[PDB]
Amino acid sequence: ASKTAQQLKYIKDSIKTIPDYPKAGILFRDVTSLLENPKAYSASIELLSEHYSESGVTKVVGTEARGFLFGAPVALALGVGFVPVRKPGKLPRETISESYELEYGTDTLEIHTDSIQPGDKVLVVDDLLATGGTIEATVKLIRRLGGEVVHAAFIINLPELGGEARLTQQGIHCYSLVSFDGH
Amino acid sequence: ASKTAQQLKYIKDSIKTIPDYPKAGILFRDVTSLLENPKAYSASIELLSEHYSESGVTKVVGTEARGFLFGAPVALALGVGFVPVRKPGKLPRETISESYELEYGTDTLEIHTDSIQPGDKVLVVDDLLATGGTIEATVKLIRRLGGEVVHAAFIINLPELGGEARLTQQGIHCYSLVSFDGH
Ligand SMILES: Nc1ncnc2[nH]cnc12
Ligand SMILES: Nc1ncnc2[nH]cnc12
Ligand SMILES: [Cl-]
Ligand SMILES: [Cl-]
Ligand code: NA
Ligand code: NA
Repeated sequence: ASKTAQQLKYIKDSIKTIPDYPKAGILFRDVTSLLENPKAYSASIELLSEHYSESGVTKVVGTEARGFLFGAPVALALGVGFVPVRKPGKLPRETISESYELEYGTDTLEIHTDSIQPGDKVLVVDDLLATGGTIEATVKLIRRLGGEVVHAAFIINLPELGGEARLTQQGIHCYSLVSFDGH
Repeated sequence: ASKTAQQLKYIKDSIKTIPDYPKAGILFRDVTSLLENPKAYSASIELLSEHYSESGVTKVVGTEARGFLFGAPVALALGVGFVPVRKPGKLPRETISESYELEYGTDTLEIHTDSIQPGDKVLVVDDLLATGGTIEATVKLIRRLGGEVVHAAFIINLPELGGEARLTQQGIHCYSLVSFDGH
């Protein structure tokens, strides 16, 4: 139908699936094929930017590193500043930190304290919503700095992994371009 | 005067300097302040993409992570695929690897074998040119797969660290928007 419905279809199709990776039974959805498809990649940025055009967002936050690939072009499209959330020890200015759980341990994300401030309306962008661990931690970073965050946006959602449910149940309206079944 | 010369000034002024980081005597050029200035960030992409508009580039490569922030918007501008180079174990499809020296040991970078083919013309994009080590590695990955690479682009050049000369001997023409003295 619309330019949006054709684009959403082309996007989903451009994302290749890798069977039995990283373990038997998992159908991996590989966003790197979308990155090397210029029509799919430009489309994705376009749709994300358009969806938030009237939202009054003042900053975009993306986590290292695939969050950078989608968050930063949306920031550039919206004409707002981009704020990276990073693995620990990479950011040079004063930071705060939050932990999150991995399958096999815990790790931390940091943000520059000078980069968010009261007033800010912040969109979080990432590639893929799975368990939502890193977004939960990002949300905390932002709120400690007085930022408002009620939107997170993704290229791919895996609803069966529960990220959406748990972010929703925490004030965050998730928007995702495409969604897949499975873990 | 030209749109170009005024933007360069602006971009150079948007980049914060942090004294004695990461240790005494170093003046750190923090590109994160440029990411959060939408005029500067947008101008930086515009200048990089305009410079290669007639280069016939078919692929843009950027190394994780700060790399992504400049290569991927350049890829999007040029309408060509973005190919990431990553630390080991992140990329899901078949890869090759190149090891390079750090101050306190060695690390490696990987690329998807499927993402570069003989006859591709590859532009490498990074934030800051210091010693040139990761770029030389990145170049070797691209050339092992048949790719042509004769251009590398940067926001910041630190000429005192020898990166540009090193790359010039590897047959790479370096373009950098701004330059800073110091190590
Ligand atoms: N199926 C899947 N594809 C890509 N990333 C994932 N992370 C968790 N499950 C995944
Ligand atoms: N002065 C400096 N600023 C930023 N990155 C660097 N890498 C090496 N020297 C640097
Ligand atoms: Cl990542
Ligand atoms: Cl980095
Ligand atoms: Na602040
Ligand atoms: Na190949």
